Amino acid sequence: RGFSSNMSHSGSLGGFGTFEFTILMAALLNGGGINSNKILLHGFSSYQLFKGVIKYLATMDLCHDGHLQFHSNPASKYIDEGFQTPTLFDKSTKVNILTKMTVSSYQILKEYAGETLRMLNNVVQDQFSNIFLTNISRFDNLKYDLCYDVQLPLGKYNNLETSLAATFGSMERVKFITLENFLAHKITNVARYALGDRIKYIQIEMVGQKSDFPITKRKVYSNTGGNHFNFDFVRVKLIVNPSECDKLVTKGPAHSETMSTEAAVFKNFWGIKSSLRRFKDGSITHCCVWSTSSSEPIISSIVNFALQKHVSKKAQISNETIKKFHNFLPLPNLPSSAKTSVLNLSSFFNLKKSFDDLYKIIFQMKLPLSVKSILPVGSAFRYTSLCQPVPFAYSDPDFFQDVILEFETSPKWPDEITSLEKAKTAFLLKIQEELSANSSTYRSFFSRDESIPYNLEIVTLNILTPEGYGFKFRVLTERDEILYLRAIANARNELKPELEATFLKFTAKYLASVRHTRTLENISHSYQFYSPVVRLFKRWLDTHLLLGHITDELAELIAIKPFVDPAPYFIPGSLENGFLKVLKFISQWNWKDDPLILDLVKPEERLTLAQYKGIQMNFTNLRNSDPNGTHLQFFVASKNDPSGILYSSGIPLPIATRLTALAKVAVNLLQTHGLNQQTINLLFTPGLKDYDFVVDLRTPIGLKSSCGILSAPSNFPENLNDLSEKMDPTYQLVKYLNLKYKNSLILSSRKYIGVNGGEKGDKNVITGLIKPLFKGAHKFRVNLDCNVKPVDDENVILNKEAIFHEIAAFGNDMVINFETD
Amino acid sequence: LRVDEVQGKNLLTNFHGMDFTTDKLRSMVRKWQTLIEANVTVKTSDDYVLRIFAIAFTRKQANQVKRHSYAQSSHIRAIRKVISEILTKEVQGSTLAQLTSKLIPEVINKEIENATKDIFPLQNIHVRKVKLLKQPKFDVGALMALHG
Amino acid sequence: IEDISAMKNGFIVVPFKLPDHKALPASLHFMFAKRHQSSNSNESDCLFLVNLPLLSNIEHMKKFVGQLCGKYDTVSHVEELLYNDEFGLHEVDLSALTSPRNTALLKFVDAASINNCWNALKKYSNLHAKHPNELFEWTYTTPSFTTFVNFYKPLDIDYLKEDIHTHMAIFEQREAQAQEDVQSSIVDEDGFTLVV
Repeated sequence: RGFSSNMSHSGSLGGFGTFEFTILMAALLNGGGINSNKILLHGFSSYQLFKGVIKYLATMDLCHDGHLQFHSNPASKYIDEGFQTPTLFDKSTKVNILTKMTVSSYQILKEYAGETLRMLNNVVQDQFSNIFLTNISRFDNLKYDLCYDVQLPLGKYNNLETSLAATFGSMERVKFITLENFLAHKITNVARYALGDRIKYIQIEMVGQKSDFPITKRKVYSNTGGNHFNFDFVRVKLIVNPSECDKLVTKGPAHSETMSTEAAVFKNFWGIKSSLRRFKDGSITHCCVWSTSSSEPIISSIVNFALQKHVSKKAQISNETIKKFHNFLPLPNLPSSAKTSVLNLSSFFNLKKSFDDLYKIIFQMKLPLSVKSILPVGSAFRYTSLCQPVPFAYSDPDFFQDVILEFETSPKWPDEITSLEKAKTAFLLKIQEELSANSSTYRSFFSRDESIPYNLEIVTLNILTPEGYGFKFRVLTERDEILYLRAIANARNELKPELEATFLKFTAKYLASVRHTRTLENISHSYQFYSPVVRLFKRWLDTHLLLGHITDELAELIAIKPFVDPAPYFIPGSLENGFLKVLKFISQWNWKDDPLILDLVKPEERLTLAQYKGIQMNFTNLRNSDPNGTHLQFFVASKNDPSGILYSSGIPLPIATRLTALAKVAVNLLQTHGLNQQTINLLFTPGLKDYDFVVDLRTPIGLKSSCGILSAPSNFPENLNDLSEKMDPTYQLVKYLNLKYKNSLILSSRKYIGVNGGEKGDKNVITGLIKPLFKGAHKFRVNLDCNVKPVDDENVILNKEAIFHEIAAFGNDMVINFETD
Repeated sequence: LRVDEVQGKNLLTNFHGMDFTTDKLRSMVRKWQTLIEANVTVKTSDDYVLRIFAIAFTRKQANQVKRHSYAQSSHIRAIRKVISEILTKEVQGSTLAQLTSKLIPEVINKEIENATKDIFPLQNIHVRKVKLLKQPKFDVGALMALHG
Repeated sequence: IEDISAMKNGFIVVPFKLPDHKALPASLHFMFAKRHQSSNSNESDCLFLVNLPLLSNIEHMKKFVGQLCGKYDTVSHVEELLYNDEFGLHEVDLSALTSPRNTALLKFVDAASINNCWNALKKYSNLHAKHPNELFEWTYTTPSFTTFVNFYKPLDIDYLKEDIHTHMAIFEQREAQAQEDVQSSIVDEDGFTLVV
């Protein structure tokens, strides 16, 4: 955890190391309780003693509300009085042991002590690798949420009265011995009163300081950082509170007749940002009114103003990396889109009120059956749509939201799938009759759904709203599962896994979507940063042409691991932290030998030992028949999906190894080259390499603004046949390209054209890999499924050129440039 | 209803219970028929523990001759059991507002109706009560998701 | 390479010149043929065709066989294109369950068309060796912007209602005159597979 007995008052993370551990545990062997009783016995094992120390520092405070008494020359005695410092007090030597600790060092020690107490109290999952075998202190970008790079050219000693806004005089040299002590203390106090409860923890790291110096010198000498003291510059590390960071009001003292102390300190601290405001409950309060940004949070502005007021005018605070992370978020085509906070979901609420206005009209309609349930399972209902829901921006493929329609338990459902789905469609015709009869502001048409293969009659009901949203209705009955299982029982041995695939996509479509939307939208108020994480991660899949093959909900469940499994880190409190946790984990998880088992609950219903071991034995039974992961690569299983194959099947292997490979490229990139603008530009840079062919596409009409992405949508057209005029044809292009060349090719494309298709949102690229099965000559078969050419009268090899003419003529006007290997 | 939050000539409330008037059920209870009840303790998705009741009454069919049309004292076991397994299915899903959105048009009663009709047909069946005792926590986060 | 006229199992090698394109800097697509052998009534005088071109419709097949009749001066008329499941959509039959890939069967009008056109494919199979520029060029129909956005176009509602009423109005009456006891017979035949 990067902790040691080094002086943490010199701007470092330490003060508590091996020596204070030995003094503390040797003290706990001689008491430690409130009534001086024994916490740890000499006859305990090392796990029981270690659990006693971590349990003690997790439970018992020793900085503000307590301190510990002990005797070196009789038992240890906890006292419930703290002296606003980490205090470990001896009686025989009268030594405050934790003098080298700061207050935030002990609060961080108590938080990691509680995290490690929860890791030891975890009775299901492994935490040994978390506690003892994972260096969390390698990257401050992963160990902390917000690091601010602070430059302070203080100069020499005589320049300090012109470079320090505070006084470094007599009493400062008495108490705070060196300049890094009083400097780190000053930035800690001004930053703590500046942010306060917007964050969780905070450290001040003096970068580049030294304690080793040659024997020819009296002290440590330096000239770096525009000054001649022992550091280079000041970094501000931050662990952020998700609920209180991006608030528009920094509340101060209340307003009464006579000014108190804290109000004079409040206007003395903020000044022009200190003002009075009437709040909604009738109170009058000094506060600070701020503005959110779509490119940054408020915290950069608060630490910016506070360091540029109460430390030095010469301060240079920069964090442009997190500004680039907010600038790669899709900018919605909305009024006041620039001042929109990172944690605001108001367009989702507009789709929610639109859906409620739909539901109160349709749910009280009179039909031949009373309505059982109407279930929203769209992605926007679980806050996972890559573009935010923009009114009338139907060019984005996240526009139509999937809604299940379930009617009441009735024997009106035939025992054949065509008459069943056509009966559903005729019910949607009667609902369309009532809807067009009396809901003339709503619009509606019908569409096909071939995403369930061979079920050629699923017709979705498409309703366009005056709130600018579009939905689709699809009917689920009780007669479905019996008929599909009957088709499972009916098939011969040759046709079984394809009906496992149609049935598996059926369960992924109608069935698990309800509890999926329930669970994700239910716990969505527990991890508020998760939605820009999954939307940015889907954009990372879209830039590297990986969003098409790997499904969205699988990226949701892969992406949900840093929040539901916080160990050994904390809860991610920034897009940068959790996003590089997802990429970091995909870089260091091996899907062949390691399973991914999730726990989809709220923070402190969970799995027991028997269900967890049931999942792991399903992993063993998986890897018995699939040892190298040829058929099945990703295993993501939990309570709602114990199979692990429901949202992770049908995947070619170079897609998975290309995902893990580009993950290792990203993580090793941030290991080697550090973090700046250019490496983040490389993270969304499509390499377009190691392919058999690359096709360059451009539709002749740009569609970025029609996707609701600011670089405006107005209404739906009169003839809805014109909706196809603004709908992506390249998805049907690459769609049937995947459909014809399933056995012979692996094809990847950018599914979202308005996001990554250039400045106009009109560019695309098809990257194509030939499988290693079809690289050489093979015996000619009547069931070969490959475009070939004869090398003799019996063998054939793949003719690439004829496929190339078929792709170019299949993309007659949009294939502009064709590149090969 | 039950108060949770207050903001300055506004305060927000939450669903605590649902009850029938005394005039409504005492309208129903006629002579020469059988009164069938059921109770179930069942948890929601978010851990609201709530115990609902149930009321069930026997009707006469068309072209009955006899004046009572009672049950068999084993069909009542066959009636209480079908209601008991149905009520545990519909609870623990999509927190109580959608369950409140099912209680208002009483969709629950048709599900009771169709399944248990194969045993013995029925009449008026309603829900008659729901009350809660195990609210987990304060939890402002999910509260403001219903607001406009 | 050029001197190949037929495979081991008798498939006539049929070459195809491929047209040029903007993004491309003369290639030959290869479709193979055989006389189909089945006593089926709808499969008589058909050609078992392996590795067909992209978007193979009855129009461009009548175009190709029309070029065959124009070249060798014979008479051969094409009736119907059979089993052309290019994307795998009509592979798995599910409706009989719930109650040869990249091949086709080219149906002609009679036996003289498959005989004389079979001999015309016998002579056309040697033009890979003899005259490579005198081969028949295959011209693909090209799906435009409008053709790919046909898949997003709205369904025609009234013909759907016609297909509902005319679909149920025949099959529910055949079912209605083959009613209840036969239904018990078949479902409890899934009975004798349900115990045994």
